[PDB]
Amino acid sequence: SGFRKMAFPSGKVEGCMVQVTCGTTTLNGLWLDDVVYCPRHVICTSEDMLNPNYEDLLIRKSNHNFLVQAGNVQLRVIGHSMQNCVLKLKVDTANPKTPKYKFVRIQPGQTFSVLACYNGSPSGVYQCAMRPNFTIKGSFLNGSCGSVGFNIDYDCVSFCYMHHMELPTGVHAGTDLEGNFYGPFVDRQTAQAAGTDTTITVNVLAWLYAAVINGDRWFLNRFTTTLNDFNLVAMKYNYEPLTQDHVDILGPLSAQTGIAVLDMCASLKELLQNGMNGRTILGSALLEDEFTPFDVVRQCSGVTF
Amino acid sequence: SGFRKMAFPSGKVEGCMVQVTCGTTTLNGLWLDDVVYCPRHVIPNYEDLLIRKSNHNFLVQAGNVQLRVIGHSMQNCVLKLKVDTANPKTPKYKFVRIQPGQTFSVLACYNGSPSGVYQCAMRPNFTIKGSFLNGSCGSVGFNIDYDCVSFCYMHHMELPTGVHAGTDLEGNFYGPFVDRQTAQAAGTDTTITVNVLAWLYAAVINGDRWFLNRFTTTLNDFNLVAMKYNYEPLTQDHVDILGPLSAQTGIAVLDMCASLKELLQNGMNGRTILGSALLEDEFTPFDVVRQCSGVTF
Ligand SMILES: CCNS(=O)(=O)N1Cc2ccc(Cl)cc2[C@H](C(=O)Nc2cncc3ccccc23)C1
Ligand SMILES: CCNS(=O)(=O)N1Cc2ccc(Cl)cc2[C@H](C(=O)Nc2cncc3ccccc23)C1
Ligand SMILES: [Cl-]
Repeated sequence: SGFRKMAFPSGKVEGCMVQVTCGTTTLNGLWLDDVVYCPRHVICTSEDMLNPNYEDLLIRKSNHNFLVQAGNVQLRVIGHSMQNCVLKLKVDTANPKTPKYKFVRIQPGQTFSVLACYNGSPSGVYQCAMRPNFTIKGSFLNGSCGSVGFNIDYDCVSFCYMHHMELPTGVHAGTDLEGNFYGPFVDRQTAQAAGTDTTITVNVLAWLYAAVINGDRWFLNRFTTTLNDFNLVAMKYNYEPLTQDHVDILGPLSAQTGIAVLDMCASLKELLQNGMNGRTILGSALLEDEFTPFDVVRQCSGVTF
Repeated sequence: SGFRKMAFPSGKVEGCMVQVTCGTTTLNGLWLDDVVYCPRHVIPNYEDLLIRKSNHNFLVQAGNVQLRVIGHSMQNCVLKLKVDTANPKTPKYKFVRIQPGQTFSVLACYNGSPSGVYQCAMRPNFTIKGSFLNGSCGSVGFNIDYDCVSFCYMHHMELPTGVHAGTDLEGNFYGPFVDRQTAQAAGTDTTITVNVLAWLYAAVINGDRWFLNRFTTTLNDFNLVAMKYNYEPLTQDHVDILGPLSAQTGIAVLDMCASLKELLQNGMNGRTILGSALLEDEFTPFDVVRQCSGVTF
């Protein structure tokens, strides 16, 4: 019993965190095998950030301009290349702590653990989701750039996010591990604002199934809905459209609890209309959208209370 | 910017988790040096049950390696299994007993394999609102100060309300609980007042200031109001501990208490604080200072 925002154990990622320094800038890098991956903005000054020409800034650098520190050991850089918005620093030592890993690009609504780091040293781990507007609501201070997001399903680490910047609203933007940004963002100090965000509907539904599994049904009703009518109501509360893929994905939770997806959709419609009336659902007074259907199946029991 | 329920990096603890099997029961153990610590319920008259066991009855698995048990002893509600191999991954550590209101990270494990990490607090009723399934017994709670892991909790059981009970690493339970199948229940819980105030300061640091007001209160008047809303009494020690956050934001502790009093009597009126519609009490003053400063390990 219980339901917590749970992150993956971070040990496999901690053994990959390094500090990368280029001139006056210091940030974090991910050391996998003989390569250190870090945001390419490490080669920039604050002035450069308005309109940086990364190819022009990088051509002026040599291997020995990049200082890489792994714990108390200085790693020697023997090569460098840029791939999209990430810099790849070839080092002379392979990381002996390199786990089994993959680079995966996630979609909005997907969750992942973040190991927040400063000076190549991990400070904390938290769970979060890629918002529909492609930003993440993280907890990051100056020096956190290069911190990574990941999932560890079956001993293999899937790296999905590298932190690059904070937007004016306090939310965060970054790239996959191939350097492609999530969202219409650029690693440039320009007028960039997060788009209007929406609630991840399939995740709220997963979390309502988690409350049913843990023994709570106060929010259910005798009604059902069509998918179209549900979406017409959902859009009015800034909820993402629910697709047939989402309905298919919620199939296992529907069979475990005995509650049809469109019947849970009817209950969600009623919660949006009425609020919670002093009640909570899994210790929350708001509808929670940072647990995927997969996270609910992973954390919750296979036996409904 | 941002404010998340953040746990300590769990790597130093992951390298200590093992699987302990005794007969039909399988649970988790903590392998430090040549000793494996686990709940004694893995084997009730515990001395009578233990005397009938030999070292070879305890099967200990560390990854894919079987550890050999060469001795066993009981300390309160914790079983200590002497093994023939010292853990090469043993970190610098201490066993510490925490107080209600203090927070810690939990590395939830099943079959000696870590599955998740979350942050939680020791409630005033000595229970923890954790997330544990069958097989999680022996999962541990900890904090990190510099490079030293301070182990403060070992999971033993789930109470009828779905909350959890356990011991420090010396086997002493937190709360009036016993390790056995009998009628047990969590007492009426209260809100950790000093933690709610710390979270209000974290909100002000993050730009959420709508709840601030021109008013102040006495400590006595605040405690009379707080006792009515099932909030723990605020002591002068709590006021002293909130000193740094008060100087950083310019809001006196009793000035923030007047904000808390108004939130308790009138509610949030459709508003949120750090994305929450409830007053959050699982961040200590030290957790707020650490998350809004970037302390590393
Ligand atoms: C308010 C952030 N603007 S800044 O400090 O002037 N700035 C400009 C900038 C522009 C573009 C790119 Cl790719 C990076 C960056 C860096 C940047 O976003 N870093 C930071 C990242 N995450 C959290 C932070 C939390 C406080 C401060 C910096 C943080 C540095
Ligand atoms: C609901 C508890 N009843 S039980 O399963 O028969 N039971 C009785 C018991 C009595 C005394 C002690 Cl010290 C331990 C325990 C164990 C116990 O609390 N384990 C469990 C721990 N955490 C989460 C669980 C989530 C579902 C089930 C068990 C869980 C086992
Ligand atoms: Cl995905």
